[PDB]
Amino acid sequence: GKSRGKRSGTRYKFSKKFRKHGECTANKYLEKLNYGDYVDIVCDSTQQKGMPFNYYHGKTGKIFHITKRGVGVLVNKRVKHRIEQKKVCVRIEHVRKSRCNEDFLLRKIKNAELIKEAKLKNEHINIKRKTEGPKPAAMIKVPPSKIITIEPLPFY
Amino acid sequence: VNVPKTRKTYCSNKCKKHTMHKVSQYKKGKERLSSLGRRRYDMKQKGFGGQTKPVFKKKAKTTKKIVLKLECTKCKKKRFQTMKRCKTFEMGADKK
Amino acid sequence: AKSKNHTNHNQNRKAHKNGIKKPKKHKFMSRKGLDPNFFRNQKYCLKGIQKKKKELKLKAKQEKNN
RNA sequence: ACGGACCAAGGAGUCUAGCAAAUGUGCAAGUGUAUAUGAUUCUUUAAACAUUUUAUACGCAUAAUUAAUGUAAUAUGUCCAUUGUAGAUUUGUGGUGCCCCACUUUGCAUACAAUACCGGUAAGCAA
RNA sequence: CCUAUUAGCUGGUUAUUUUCGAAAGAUCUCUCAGGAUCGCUGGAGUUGAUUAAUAUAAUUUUACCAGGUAGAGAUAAUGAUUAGAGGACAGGGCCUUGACCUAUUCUCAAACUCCCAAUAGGUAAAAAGGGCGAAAUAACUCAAUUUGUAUUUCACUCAUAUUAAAUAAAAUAACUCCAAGUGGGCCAUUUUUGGUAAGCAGAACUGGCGAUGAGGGAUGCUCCUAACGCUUGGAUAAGGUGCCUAAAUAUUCGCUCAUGAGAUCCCAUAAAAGGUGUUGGUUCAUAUGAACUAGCCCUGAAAAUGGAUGGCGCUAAAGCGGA
RNA sequence: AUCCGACUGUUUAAUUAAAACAUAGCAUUGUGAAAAGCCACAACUGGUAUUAACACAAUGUGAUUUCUGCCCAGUGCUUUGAAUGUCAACUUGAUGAAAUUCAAUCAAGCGCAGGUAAACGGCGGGAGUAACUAUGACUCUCUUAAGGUAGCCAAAUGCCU
RNA sequence: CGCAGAUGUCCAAAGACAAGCUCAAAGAGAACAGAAAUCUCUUGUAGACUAAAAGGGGAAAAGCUUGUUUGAUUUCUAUUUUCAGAACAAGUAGAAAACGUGAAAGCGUGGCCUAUCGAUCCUUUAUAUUUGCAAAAUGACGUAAAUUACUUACUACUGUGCAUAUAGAGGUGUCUGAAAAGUUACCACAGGGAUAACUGGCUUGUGGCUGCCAAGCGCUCCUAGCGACGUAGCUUUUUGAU
RNA sequence: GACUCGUUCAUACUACAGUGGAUACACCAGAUCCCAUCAGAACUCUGAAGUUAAGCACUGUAAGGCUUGGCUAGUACUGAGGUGGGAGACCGCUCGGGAACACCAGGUGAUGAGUCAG
RNA sequence: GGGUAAUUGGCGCAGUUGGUUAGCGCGCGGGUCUCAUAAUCCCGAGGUCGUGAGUUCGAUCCUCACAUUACCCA
Ligand SMILES: [Mg+2]
Ligand SMILES: [Mg+2]
Ligand SMILES: [Mg+2]
Ligand SMILES: [Mg+2]
Ligand SMILES: [Mg+2]
Ligand SMILES: [Mg+2]
Ligand SMILES: [Mg+2]
Ligand SMILES: [Mg+2]
Ligand SMILES: [Mg+2]
Ligand SMILES: [Mg+2]
Ligand SMILES: [Mg+2]
Ligand SMILES: [Mg+2]
Ligand SMILES: [Mg+2]
Ligand SMILES: [Mg+2]
Ligand SMILES: [Mg+2]
Ligand SMILES: [Mg+2]
Ligand SMILES: [Mg+2]
Ligand SMILES: [Mg+2]
Ligand SMILES: [Mg+2]
Ligand SMILES: [Mg+2]
Ligand SMILES: [Mg+2]
Ligand SMILES: [Mg+2]
Ligand SMILES: [Mg+2]
Ligand SMILES: [Mg+2]
Ligand SMILES: [Mg+2]
Ligand SMILES: [Mg+2]
Ligand SMILES: [Mg+2]
Ligand SMILES: [Mg+2]
Ligand SMILES: [Mg+2]
Ligand SMILES: [Mg+2]
Ligand SMILES: [Mg+2]
Ligand SMILES: [Mg+2]
Ligand SMILES: [Mg+2]
Ligand SMILES: [Mg+2]
Ligand SMILES: [Mg+2]
Ligand SMILES: [Mg+2]
Ligand SMILES: [Mg+2]
Ligand SMILES: [Mg+2]
Ligand SMILES: [Mg+2]
Ligand SMILES: [Mg+2]
Ligand SMILES: [Mg+2]
Ligand SMILES: [Zn+2]
Repeated sequence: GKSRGKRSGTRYKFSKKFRKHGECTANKYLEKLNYGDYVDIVCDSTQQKGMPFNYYHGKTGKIFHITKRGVGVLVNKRVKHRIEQKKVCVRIEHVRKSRCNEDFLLRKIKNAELIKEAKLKNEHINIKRKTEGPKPAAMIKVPPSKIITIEPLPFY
Repeated sequence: VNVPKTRKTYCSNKCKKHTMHKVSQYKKGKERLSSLGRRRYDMKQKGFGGQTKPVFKKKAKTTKKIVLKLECTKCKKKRFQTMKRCKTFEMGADKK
Repeated sequence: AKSKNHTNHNQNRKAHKNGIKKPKKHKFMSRKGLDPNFFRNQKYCLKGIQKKKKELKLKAKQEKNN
C-alpha cells in the first residue's frame, strides 16, 4: 500500500553535514526576536521536540506569537489555484533571523544623510537605484608588440 | 502489563490534591430487563415476523482496552482511566 | 475493463484561468488564544486611557456649552 | 458500426403541492380581511363592493438560550443613542485646470479589530 | 384486473440571428457503465478605478536563502572486484604455496557518498507606513512608581512633476448570490518504469486533437505555415518553378552509370562483412611499391491478383552536396 | 463372430425409438383397526374399504444358472430409563410496603448404554531376501472402523497409448 | 498484480528527574587456563547499545550503573499532517490546578523521531448544592408561637422504579462502519465489440530460412565438403503477446 | 610575566622532539573532622617539605591532517531553436550557463570582558 | 454468557469428613522359597490445578486446562 507518513521522504533533508554533528552552540540561545520580524525556518534534526513539517524547511515568514520557547510564523503555501496563509508553531532551535531584508535597511539609513545634505545645500538629488546600462566610449592605448595573433587549432 | 494496586495521584472529586488511591479493574455488568431499549426490542420481537434486528457476525478484534478504576481514600469518590490494548494484564505481581 | 488512475494534465491551465489568488492583507487579527497575562494587562491599559480621554472630552463639552 | 423504400397528418420537460434565490408592486413595527356575515349584489354576476353600531380569531415577524424546573439583552449618572483605523457626503482656506490636489470640518454603507451585556457549561465561594 | 408496476440500461426529443464558452483531475461511496462534493463555465448585483496612478503580473533586475539530480570518486567511509611488489603464524627437510602487514594497480552501484552544476523554487525593494524626542495609562516584566514592554496623545521630518529598480491595450479589477454541463479520453517533442518488442501497458512539464475549418505534405482527426464577419487592390509564409500545375528545360561549382540507379521532417524498413569501380586526403619507403581514411556507385538483398519517387518520364538531369 | 438388454410390451404430437421405462423372479420396511398403518380436508368429515397379514401400504434390484466377501469408527434409523447432566410454560417457597428479585421440582428431545450394511456409504505404504541373471514363496517396519475377497479387463470403465 | 520490506504488538519500567561512568575490538602480560572463564595496562569518532521493519539522531549522552519517584493526572485554547482545506486519528506551541526530581537554573501532560487503529442507535458504570415523570403529597408537622381549629410564620439538603445531561468502555480488518450458501447441459430479460472464443492489423520472444570470423575435422592439408566458442540479418506456411 | 569567565569550533587536531618557572598554574605532604570507596587511586577535607620529570606555555619536523590560491578546463554536464547529420546507436551548429577528483604552491591562527604581580 | 462435573505420588486413581488427613494399585531397585520359581512380604524416591481474610480445611471471594446440554439486538 501507500506510505505517507509525517517524516516520509526526508532521508537527506534532515541529516547533518560532514564533520558537523552535535547539538547547537550556546549563543544560539541569546538571539533576539520581536513581533513582525522576518525569520527563516530551518529544521535542526538533533532537537526532536517541535520540529517543523517537511514542506516548510527553507521558507520565510513573519512572527505572530512568542512564547517561553516557541514562535508562531505566518507562511504562504500554494494549493492548486490559490495561496493559503498557514500558522506554523515551532520550537526555538529551528528558527533563524532572516537576512533577506538587510539591503533595504542599509539603503534607507545611508540615503537619509544624502537627502539631508542635498537639502542643506539646496541641490537636486536622485536616490533610486540604477540598472546596469550601456557603456561609454574610451581611448585604449596598446603597444603593437603586445597584440598576439591566434588561429584555429589542428586536430590531434 | 503489570500495574500495582495502589497509587498516589491527583483527586478531581471533592479534594483537589494528591491523595492515596486504590486501583482495580472495571467490568461490564449485566443488561437489565427493564431498560427502555430492551422493552422496545422485546415488544418488537413478538408476533409473526421472524427476526427484526441485525445480528453481528464478522468479528475482527482479539483484544480489549483495559480501563482502570481508581478510588480516593479520604473521600470515597471514584474515577476511570483508559490504557492501550494488550493481551495479558496483571494487577500486582512479582517485579522484574 | 481497466481505466486510467492518475494524471494532473490540464490542472494548472485550470489553475491559471482565474489566476493564483492571494491573501487579504488586513490591519488587525484576532487575539483569541494568544499570550495571556499580556493582553489582559493591555485591556486594563486601554480602559484607563479611554477613561482619561472621555473625561477630558466630557469636561470640555460641559464648560463649552455651560 | 446501428436506424432510414417514398409521401401526408399526429408525435415528447408539462400540472399540483411544498421551500429558496432573483426581480417588479403595495404598505411598514407591523402585515395578510381565514371560515363566515351584509348589501337598493343578481343575463353577464361562480364577478365586483363591504366588515360587526384606550376596539384581545389565527398565521408569519417583533428575542434568545437550555434535556429540563426555567431564566432573559450597557443602566439612571443622560431623550441619551459603547470604542478605534480606513472610508461616501458636507464646512472653511490656498494650488493647478464644476474637477483634481494641501490643510481644515463631518463621519453613511461596509471591512477588520476591541469592549459591555443575555442563555448554557467549567472554575472559586456558597444560606 | 392491481398497473401508465420498476429500470444506475438501448432509442428518440420540433423556428431564426447575435453574444460568452467547458470537462474527461480530485475526495468519499456494496463504489469501477452510477452518485454526492471541489475544480473548470453562464447569468444577475454591489463596491472600486476612470488622475499614462495605485491595487496588479505563468516576465526580468538587485540583496539573501534552501537543495544532493546530471557529473565525479573508488589512494575518502559502506558494499563489489583483477594483478603483481616489498616486508616480518600454517608447510614438504635452508627454499613451496600461503596466512598477516605496508605502499601500489585494472574495473563498478535506483535502494553508496569527501564534492557538486544547468534548469526549476522562496522572501524583500517606504506614506493606514518609516525615523527621531517628550508626555500619559497598566492588575504585565524587572533588584527598579522607571527597568522594560505594548498601546495612546503631541512636536519635528522621509524621494515624488519623471513616480524610493526595469517593463506593461495593468481596473477587461475585487467580492457575494443562483445554477448548467463534465468526472470512459487520446496524440507529439524532451525526461521516464515493466517487457525481446509492439499502432503494448503505466507516469512528468508544455503544446495540441477532441470542440476547428483555410494554404502546403499526391492521399491522411494530432506534422509545417496559420487560426475564420461580407468585399476590392497590393505584397508574403510553408513550399515550389520539365508536363500533369500558377511560376526557371535560370545562372554558377563539384560528384554519380546502376543486366532490379536516385529523388529531402512525421513517413511509410535494411545490417555485419566485402570491391584492382571512380574521386579527394594522410603516412611511410629511389618513381615505382605499400598501408590507411571517406564521398557517390556495386555485392550482401527471397512471396504470394497486375502496379506504383503521386503519374509520365528524366542521364550537357528533370539525380546528390553547395552558391 | 464381438458388445448391450433376458423375452411379448412402452416413450420425448413437430430434430433423439435406444443400451432408456415396464415386466415376471428376488430381498427389505410398517401395521391386529372405528384411540391401527399410509394419504386427503378451512372446519365438519373422507380414500384404501363391498377390505383384514396367502391383506393393504412404502422402497430397491431386474428371466434361468452359479454367487452375493470384510467394516457399526462417521451420518441416519431404532431400543431401555428416576442411577442419570442439560432442557418450557404452569406451580410451590423466601424476601420485600408493592411492582419486582432470588430458589426448588420425574415432559418429550439431546447426552449416557446397546442394535442394524439386499440403510447412505467405505474397503493402505516402505525395505531386505533362493547354487549365473531375473523374480521374491520368506522376513522386518509404519499404519486403518476395515485395508478390494470370488471373480473380470487397454471392456460403452487405462491418462501415458 | 513496479522493486526490497514491515503493522493489528510490547513495557511498573523498556515511563519522570538527577548524578557518576564509557562502549565494540585489537595487542602485550598473570597458578590450574587451553582458540574462548577472571585479572591489570596501552590504543580506541562509536566500528557497541538504544523492544520490534527501514531511515534519521545520540559521548562529562539519548548508551551502562545507581538513588528518589508516578506528569502514563483534571480542565481549556491556537493550530500541523491527509484534505473538500469535512470527521476520525496521530502530532506541535501554550494557559488554570495539584505534584515529582534536582543544591539550583530548569525538566516532566507516556516510550529519542517517523506506523501500532473505529460513527449513529443500543447496553454498561462513574460525576453532580444541575433536572424531570403533566391536579397534588412521601425527610417532618422540623423549629417557634397559639389552640379549643381547615390557626400563623419560617427551612439549600425529601419514597421504589424509570427517564435525561456530561465522561470512558462493549465494533464494525469490505477498516467513512448491510444481519447472508450452492447449482442450471431445461432456461428468461436489459445491455456490452468499454470484455473472451475466428480472419485481418503492429510485434517476432518461440518456430523456420540465410549470412560473417576461424579453433578443429577432413591420414597429410583451416575453407572439395564442413565448421565449435561468438556475432549480423530475413520471413510471416508455427506458437505466443496485445 | 600569569589567572578566571567566554567567542570562532582543527590555520585551533595527531605523532615524535627542544626550551621555561619572581608572583601565579601544577605535580606534591596527610586522613582528626564533612564526605567516599574492595581500594584516601578517584571524590571530599586539612596543609606547605620537594620539583619543572610530567600536565601547561612557546618553537622545530622536505611530518600526516586541515585551510587558502593556481591549474585540471571552457574539459565533463546542461536551458532554448533547428523540414540539422546518421538505418540506427549516437553527434555538431546558433543564442546562453558551467563542475569534480587529482597535481603544484603558501599557511598552522585570531579575538571580548575582568583581575594578579612587577 | 448459563448450569453441571473435574484437577490429590512418575501412570490410573483413592482420599478428601475444620485444633483429624494425605493412601492404594501400578511403575522403578533392594532381603526372599533361590529346579519357569510362577505367585510374593518388608522397604524408599515418590503428591492435594492457585490464590486468602477465619482458624486447621479439600470451606471460601478468581483465573487458569478439559467434558455435557442449552442461549444470542451494539
Ligand atoms: Mg445498437
Ligand atoms: Mg434496415
Ligand atoms: Mg405535422
Ligand atoms: Mg422577494
Ligand atoms: Mg443573571
Ligand atoms: Mg444564614
Ligand atoms: Mg411500463
Ligand atoms: Mg470566444
Ligand atoms: Mg453507453
Ligand atoms: Mg530539499
Ligand atoms: Mg551517475
Ligand atoms: Mg566512472
Ligand atoms: Mg488546428
Ligand atoms: Mg507523403
Ligand atoms: Mg486578395
Ligand atoms: Mg506553366
Ligand atoms: Mg606486396
Ligand atoms: Mg511528388
Ligand atoms: Mg518537379
Ligand atoms: Mg429389449
Ligand atoms: Mg419389441
Ligand atoms: Mg420428436
Ligand atoms: Mg425419429
Ligand atoms: Mg432397465
Ligand atoms: Mg418388482
Ligand atoms: Mg442378469
Ligand atoms: Mg452407527
Ligand atoms: Mg427427561
Ligand atoms: Mg458418492
Ligand atoms: Mg485382486
Ligand atoms: Mg480385447
Ligand atoms: Mg552517527
Ligand atoms: Mg547524564
Ligand atoms: Mg528511554
Ligand atoms: Mg466497504
Ligand atoms: Mg472505506
Ligand atoms: Mg438461486
Ligand atoms: Mg474494442
Ligand atoms: Mg524471429
Ligand atoms: Mg621538561
Ligand atoms: Mg604538510
Ligand atoms: Zn478525594
